[PDB]
Amino acid sequence: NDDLLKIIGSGKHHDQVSKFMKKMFGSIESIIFLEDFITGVRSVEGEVLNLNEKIELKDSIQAQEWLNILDTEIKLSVFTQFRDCLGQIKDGTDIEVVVSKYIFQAILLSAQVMWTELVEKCLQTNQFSKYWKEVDMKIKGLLDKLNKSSDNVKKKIEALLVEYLHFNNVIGQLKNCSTKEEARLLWAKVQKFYQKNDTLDDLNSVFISQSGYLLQYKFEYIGIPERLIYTPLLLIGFATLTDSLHQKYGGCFFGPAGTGKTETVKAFGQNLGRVVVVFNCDDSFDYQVLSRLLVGITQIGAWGCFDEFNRLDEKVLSAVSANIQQIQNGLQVGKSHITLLEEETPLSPHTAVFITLNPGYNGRSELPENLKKSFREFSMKSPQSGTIAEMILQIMGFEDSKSLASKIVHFLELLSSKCSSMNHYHFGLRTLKGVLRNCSPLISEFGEGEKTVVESLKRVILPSLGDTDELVFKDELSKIFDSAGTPLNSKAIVQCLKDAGQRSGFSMSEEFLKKCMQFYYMQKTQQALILVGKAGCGKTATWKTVIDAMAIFDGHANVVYVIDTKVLTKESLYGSMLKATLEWRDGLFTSILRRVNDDITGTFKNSRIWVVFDSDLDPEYVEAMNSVLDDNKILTLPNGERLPIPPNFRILFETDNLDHTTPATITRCGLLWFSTDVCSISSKIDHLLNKSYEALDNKLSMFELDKLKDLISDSFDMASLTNIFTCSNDLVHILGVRTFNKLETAVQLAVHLISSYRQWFQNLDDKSLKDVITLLIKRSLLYALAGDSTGESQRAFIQTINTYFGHDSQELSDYSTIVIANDKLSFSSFCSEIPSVSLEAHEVMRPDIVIPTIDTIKHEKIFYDLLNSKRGIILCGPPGSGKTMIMNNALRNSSLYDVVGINFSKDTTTEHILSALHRHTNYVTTSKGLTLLPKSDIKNLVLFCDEINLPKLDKYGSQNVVLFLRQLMEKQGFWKTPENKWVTIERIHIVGACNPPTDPGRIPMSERFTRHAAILYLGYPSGKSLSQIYEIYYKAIFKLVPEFRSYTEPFARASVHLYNECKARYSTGLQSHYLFSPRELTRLVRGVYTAINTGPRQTLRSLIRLWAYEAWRIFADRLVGVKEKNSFEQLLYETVDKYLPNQDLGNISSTSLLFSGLLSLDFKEVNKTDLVNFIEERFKTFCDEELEVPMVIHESMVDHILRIDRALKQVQGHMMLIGASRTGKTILTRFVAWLNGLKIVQPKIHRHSNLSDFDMILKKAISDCSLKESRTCLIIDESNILETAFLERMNTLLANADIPDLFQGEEYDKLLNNLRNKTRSLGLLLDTEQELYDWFVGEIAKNLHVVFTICDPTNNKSSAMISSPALFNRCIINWMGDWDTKTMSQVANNMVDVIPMEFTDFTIRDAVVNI
Amino acid sequence: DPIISRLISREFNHAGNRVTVEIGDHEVDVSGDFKLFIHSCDPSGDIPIFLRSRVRLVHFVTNKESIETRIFDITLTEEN
Amino acid sequence: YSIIGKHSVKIFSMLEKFGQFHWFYGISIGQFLSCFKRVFITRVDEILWLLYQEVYCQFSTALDKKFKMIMAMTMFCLYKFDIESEQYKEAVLTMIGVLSESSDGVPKLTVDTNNDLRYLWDYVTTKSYISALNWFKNEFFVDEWNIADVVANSDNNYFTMASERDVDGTFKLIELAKASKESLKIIPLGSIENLNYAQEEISKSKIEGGWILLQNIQMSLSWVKTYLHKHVEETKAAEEHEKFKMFMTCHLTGDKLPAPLLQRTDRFVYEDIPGILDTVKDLWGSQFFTGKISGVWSVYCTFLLSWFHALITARTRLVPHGFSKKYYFNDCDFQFASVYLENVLATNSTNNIPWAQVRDHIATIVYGGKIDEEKDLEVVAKLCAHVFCGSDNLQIVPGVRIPQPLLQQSEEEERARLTAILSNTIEPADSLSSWLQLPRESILNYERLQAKEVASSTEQLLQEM
Ligand SMILES: Nc1ncnc2c1ncn2[C@@H]1O[C@H](COP(=O)(O)OP(=O)(O)OP(=O)(O)O)[C@@H](O)[C@H]1O
Ligand SMILES: Nc1ncnc2c1ncn2[C@@H]1O[C@H](COP(=O)(O)OP(=O)(O)O)[C@@H](O)[C@H]1O
Ligand SMILES: Nc1ncnc2c1ncn2[C@@H]1O[C@H](COP(=O)(O)OP(=O)(O)O)[C@@H](O)[C@H]1O
Ligand SMILES: [Mg+2]
Repeated sequence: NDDLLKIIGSGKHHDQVSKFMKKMFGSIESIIFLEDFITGVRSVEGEVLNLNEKIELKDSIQAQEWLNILDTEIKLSVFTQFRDCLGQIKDGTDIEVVVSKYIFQAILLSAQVMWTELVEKCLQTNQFSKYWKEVDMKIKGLLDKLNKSSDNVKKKIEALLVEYLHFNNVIGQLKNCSTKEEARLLWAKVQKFYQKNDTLDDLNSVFISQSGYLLQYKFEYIGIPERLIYTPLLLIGFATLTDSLHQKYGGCFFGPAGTGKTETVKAFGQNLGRVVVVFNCDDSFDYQVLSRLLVGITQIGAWGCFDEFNRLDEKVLSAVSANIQQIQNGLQVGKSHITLLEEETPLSPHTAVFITLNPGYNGRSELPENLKKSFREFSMKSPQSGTIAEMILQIMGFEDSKSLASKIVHFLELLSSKCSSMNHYHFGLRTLKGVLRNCSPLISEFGEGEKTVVESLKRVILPSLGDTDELVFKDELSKIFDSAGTPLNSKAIVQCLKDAGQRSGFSMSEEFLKKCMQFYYMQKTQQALILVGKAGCGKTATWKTVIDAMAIFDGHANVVYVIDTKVLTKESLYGSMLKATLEWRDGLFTSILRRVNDDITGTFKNSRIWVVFDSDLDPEYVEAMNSVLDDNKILTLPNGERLPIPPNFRILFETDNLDHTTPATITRCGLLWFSTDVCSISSKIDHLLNKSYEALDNKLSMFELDKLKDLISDSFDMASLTNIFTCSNDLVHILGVRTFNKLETAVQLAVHLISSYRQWFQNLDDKSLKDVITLLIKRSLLYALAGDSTGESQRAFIQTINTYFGHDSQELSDYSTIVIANDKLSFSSFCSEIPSVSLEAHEVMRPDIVIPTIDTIKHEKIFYDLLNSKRGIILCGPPGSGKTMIMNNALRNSSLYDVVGINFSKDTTTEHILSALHRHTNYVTTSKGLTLLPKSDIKNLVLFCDEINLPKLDKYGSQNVVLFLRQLMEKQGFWKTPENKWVTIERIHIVGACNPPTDPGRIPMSERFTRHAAILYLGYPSGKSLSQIYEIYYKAIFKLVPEFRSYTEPFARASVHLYNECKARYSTGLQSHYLFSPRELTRLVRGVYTAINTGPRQTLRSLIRLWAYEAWRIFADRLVGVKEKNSFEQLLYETVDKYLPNQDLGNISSTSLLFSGLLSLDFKEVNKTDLVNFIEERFKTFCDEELEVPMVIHESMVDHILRIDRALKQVQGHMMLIGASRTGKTILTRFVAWLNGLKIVQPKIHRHSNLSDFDMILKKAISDCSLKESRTCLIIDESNILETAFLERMNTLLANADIPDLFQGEEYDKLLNNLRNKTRSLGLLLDTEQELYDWFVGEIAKNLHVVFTICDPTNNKSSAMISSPALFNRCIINWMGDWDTKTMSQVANNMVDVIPMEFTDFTIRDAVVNI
Repeated sequence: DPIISRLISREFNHAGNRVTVEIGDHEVDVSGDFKLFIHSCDPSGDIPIFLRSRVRLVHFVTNKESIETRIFDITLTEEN
Repeated sequence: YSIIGKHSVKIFSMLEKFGQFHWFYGISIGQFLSCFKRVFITRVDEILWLLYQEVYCQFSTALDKKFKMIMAMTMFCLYKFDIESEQYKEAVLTMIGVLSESSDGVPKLTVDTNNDLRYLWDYVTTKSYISALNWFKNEFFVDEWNIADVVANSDNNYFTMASERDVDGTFKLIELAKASKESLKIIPLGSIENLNYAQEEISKSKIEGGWILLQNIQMSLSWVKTYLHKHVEETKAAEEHEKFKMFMTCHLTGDKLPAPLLQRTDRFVYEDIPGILDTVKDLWGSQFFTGKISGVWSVYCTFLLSWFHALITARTRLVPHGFSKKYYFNDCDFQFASVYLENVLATNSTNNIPWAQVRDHIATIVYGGKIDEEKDLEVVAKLCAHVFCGSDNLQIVPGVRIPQPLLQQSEEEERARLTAILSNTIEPADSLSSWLQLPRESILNYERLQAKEVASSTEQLLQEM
């Protein structure tokens, strides 16, 4: 309708219609005028057709009328140009003459008719040889004419070459036949184009024979479309299509995509002078448009092909399928008018319908039942390769195309049979199409010979082979064809490569030069390159080295864009369009093209542009740019453009695996398989040392540097390290990284430790100097090979180091230290010296408190040494092992570094990282790195990313958040996600903590990221250091009860024994939440203090019960069932008897010891009867005031109320309740909250709740807690966590004390403003932006209380709650999972308290309850 | 949806004459003439644990076990 | 009755599970009860066995030959496991385990103890499979119902027979009507005219009382869910209407019918497979109804095709050993081949030698069109090699020799002569190996596999209850 209306409206003008013709014709693009007259038309291909009669145009003419004349004349014009040409060649005129003056369609048809007639007669005579050479000459004639041609007519010659090759091929096959019968079989199968010189109706004069059947050429213009190369298989498709059509049946071929079933339908139409309309089905395609199109086809008598029919929706597909039957049933019968879409429309018998059927998930799709008896199904197969090889060789400039095609196929076939079975190996025809395509530029250098074939083989086949198969290639290449001894461009490139590496730092190894050479030779031909290998192969070195070497050799500048593919979304990278305003915004990959295409203001024309994708590559991303990888060399927008890419513009891909990618994607690109690392262990260190020396040159004098480099050279030789690196493998490596990728970690540490003691190197003894060096080198070499080891392994590796280093050289000790005087020169090595800490009662629990041990100082030192190197640190180990504390305290002490904690969860986004950072970081446009992201204050920043092996990965399996950090560690900046440019981060450091990846929940991380990190395995300590540590903790808290100062050590020893036993008795083998750590101890130690600091003077009997209650709440509340719960009761008994032997104890079961501050002004042990009665007076009240709910108060409930009470009382109160269903876990929480004076917030979520809604519910409860000082209790149920994100928000609220995402940007400024109002109100000004938010956070931490109610932890959704580390660690876990038999009887009693019943046999009430 | 939830668990906020219940946000008056029933078709579809526990679960399904009961009636009409 | 009762659930549970596997294999509880009621019009022991017999006789008809046999083996284990000894149970399970490839061992031999069971082991040990599979049916001692018998017993006006694409019971139904109650009305569901005429002839025939058939409903299905779904549900007055019977034809392999509609209507699986020679005779048979339009020499080619088609279709059944997968060749494929044959005689000389491109076109376009596996494509070809090239005497099958048109050149003589060669031949015992060139060894391998399928599925079904 729309386009139709424009044509009728634009009639006055006429000229405006040309745009719409391209659609309603398919062949033509625009119409040519003299304005009064139509001189001709042009095809979409570029070809100009002139009409016989130029159609005159006037005011009193309809669009209808004039266009209808055009259609008639356009077909007549084709007959004219056909007979004109055919007659010419009959009168022996050379085809080179004809080309220049006749449209391709016409000359094509003429050739076919004359060819066919000349071969028809050749079958009688058998004069094949003489016609053959004659045609072979026309072939060469057309080939040399192509090289001297205008690009437009260059298409016409090439299109005709498709045909003339087919001509000679058929004659050749005919020459070869054993007999005349053999020749007449072959001929029947071919498409024979005949003419009637007997009858009139000339548009009906040309007809075609195949397989005994005829098909009248309809005259319609086709333009000059790229013609399908003739294969036997092609002819067979043509043969079935004619056999179907002859009986008035539809053609249908099913087969794999990329078999060109529609191409065939297209081609077979063209061969008979028809433009077949292709319906690409299901591509947002309306039924109403197709119902239109169908009527159009049945009237115009056109050919319709349904391109991948299968992909249509059941509703559509029924409707379409039914319609098609009408048409095919109408034709089969020949009914003049047929009814479809409930309308009587007439049917041309020229009409035909074709259905291509791509396979579904099951296998090959099917026709609906109705269509089965109306169509004829055929199986498209890829062509046997030999045949396509020969033709492709023939077009380019043959030499002997027959033998090259034999030889190429045999070789590729032989490779497959002889090489190893490797995943990325393809010796499929795609590969020979590629070897052949690569050949064209190659011919330009050498010849149309086998030798150019040979070079193409080794250009494509070799770079993708791995060393074993690399000789299989050489052996069978020389076996099949031996071409040339030496290569051109052998010296000149090589010196341009070596000079680039000498400057880069690199060593020219056999392999680095090889893989450098393989690359150089590929960029030439291939525009897209793939580099695959082990992480740290040298791939970024090889390409960065070759690229650099070409600016020396050609003189052409390079402009490199390294993009981590998978850090950004497809929208962020390719082009994202926004729902409502449909605003087209650039993205990342398209915006950097616009510099080259749209605005080459500087030199981009003489420059080389290279766009590298470092990250793991997947289908979804390559599919969005498949068009650039195609012969097209153009980028297709999701909406609104194709952007052309120049020959300058190369795409690289560096990656570690290919498992995800398609063989189709590979064979468009050039693959460079890195079989091994480019260069020697030594050679790596060599480069690395020098690179490290350079850092120092900007903070160290030449005299200092010259002397320090002299030291390094004579302290360590390669012969030593060789065995040390060998022995490194004979060791158990947690978070394993290969030996080679450990080297940067070694040398960087070694250089830093030596440059540390540089002043002491001026005066010190030359024997003694060597020993200082050797010790630091022995140390740095240890942590870089064995730092991620057990340390039980480290100790054993220390001796391994000592062994292989020179015998005289200073040996390494477990706690080895170097000692020097502060103000006066001294030397000597003495070890293991520890400060003594005194802290008071209140100091006992503090977010920043660490008791120095033999190991705390040992760890803090090494961790800090790595930062000075500025290497990323990965701390691996179990929970409570002190990764967080060791890291935090080493840095909260120093003025240099400033810490920011980011806590990672199962699904963390890369913007979460950025939002958290936005409070502590400041964008400034300094000319040094364009945009920079340094820290908001002048001194260094450290991002501590906790649980780095927790975030999940793409459906393919790639964690972007990890790759983002990898980007930061390797690249040093990153691409801005919305604004789309490069920001280089200044002085920001990455440190991460993680659990072993053998632990459940844990995700394995990419060696491409972990290669940049020094890895430190921290375990648990001693069971004897722990006892020492918490003694000092009891010492501190017993400053409140000095009368029991004697009792601090047996208390600390008891606490640790209970720990050791619980951890051993109740492990993750029994229950997943059975996870104990020194965190519990510190909870117990503090839990004891709190009862003391707010309790009556404590007797020895009090204190042990006070300790016992805390031990119960910290270790046993989480325990399930009764067998384990009773086990702990006896354990607690067993422990007191071994460490605190007294006769004053009572019943130590949790039921009998009840501690509360609800009755008492102090936290004191209260009476069972006193408590029950206090609850009963308060529950009435809570029943009346709040929600009206009847319950029975029973022994368990009182015990449970106190559990929640202690939880909701602590500053940071997190408790998760596991209560099955009906236990009342939700009611008791509401009650204890109401007793403590907490506002009960319970997210009113529902089926139709968004994340934003829950965001709201959180945000409010947060804002009321700081800006209104609310003291709210937030009850979150398993039902409340609707999506995964909801729970992720809950984590951020626990592991950190704020949700950074909620308050960002403007909402940050509004909060920032409101915050200053309340801060002033309370009576303090806070100076910096950081100082105000730190109060806001600290206020949340003490006013917000999150209580979780999950019913079945067996459920996979409720599993995720417990799983989440943030929730599990910062919560008090409690178990209400079942009702005890005693509590069942107790409840039942109070319910049968009303007595309808009368005395019975036997108690009566007691008996009923027992049943 | 979660919101009905207070209507399922018998929770209410008392007045002299009026009895109110919280749904989503709005507090609405409960009649006393009001009755509630929940209907489902497929035992394949799982109802949330909160509901399942406060709700009186009743199966109106003609089972395989239905055949056992119905065959004895048919046997005994033809036997005694 | 609990003892009776417990058996009937495991029975119904088994029949129920067939419906999970395949859509056409439904059973309702009322079907089971109506069946159990029939059983009436140590007494508890007899009534039990009367059930298992009656269940077999009624519900067997609506399953295909594979499921008939799985139901037999399973039902036999459901009965004899409860009734007979535990000595029995492991002996028969050990034998079902040899028939499946689960295990192979020799059962309990007790002279005179068990003879029926000793007789089964003889079948399994003789590697004779189909006989061992049937033993479970026979052991029920029931006279197994013909579609006819089903129809006579049934008093419903509706029927749906599904069938494999290999056959159509359209012609069974013709002889079923003609032998009693006449009134045969075939209604093709093709295009809008057919559906439109169809729904007219439906409403009129029920009042009239004539039989009606709705050929190949699956294809016209969108209409079924709209018109037939309402129409058959509404027509409880069809019970009130004159003795009339409507039939519907399905294909098991193919689009799924609505369960509610299917359950309303009685179900049969036409499993009835014709001989090679009989299909030759059925093919050649119709070709005389045309009159005379083609010359004498063509009649020969048409006879050749009749053999060829009857040989490929027979080979279709035997997979894997035969064709790689199940391929279906139609009357449409015969038509396109005959079309090309008339044409090659119309375009060529009466010299016999046009034969080379007759092979290619028949083996690569006409029949090889569907075929996708190269392995199978060579089979079609090697058969065209045999059927199509040949001088004077062909010997299509070992008995029969096909002689080329005689100098007399009579087309009426030749029809009579080529019909005579059919009437003289008797299709041998071992036809599937002797006539389809493939060896006997392969046939047995096929026999073994279908044994394996029934024995596996029964093991699985027993453990499941
Ligand atoms: N010729 C050479 N001599 C010495 N060292 C070399 C040589 N070539 C490469 N290297 C070392 O190998 C490293 C090359 O790193 P590169 O980024 O190329 O590897 P990669 O496989 O791309 O790693 P990733 O995949 O993680 O980015 C350099 O750090 C360098 O120390
Ligand atoms: N040597 C120590 N000095 C002080 N506290 C310690 C020590 N060892 C363990 N802890 C306690 O254990 C907890 C350490 O847990 P953390 O390091 O956060 O676990 P992880 O790092 O495994 O996540 C702290 O709360 C602290 O009280
Ligand atoms: N001590 C008790 N006395 C009486 N009823 C109880 C008791 N504990 C739980 N219930 C019943 O079980 C249900 C659970 O209430 P709730 O407090 O929400 O626990 P949950 O969160 O486990 O459902 C309530 O409807 C209540 O009737
Ligand atoms: Mg890199």
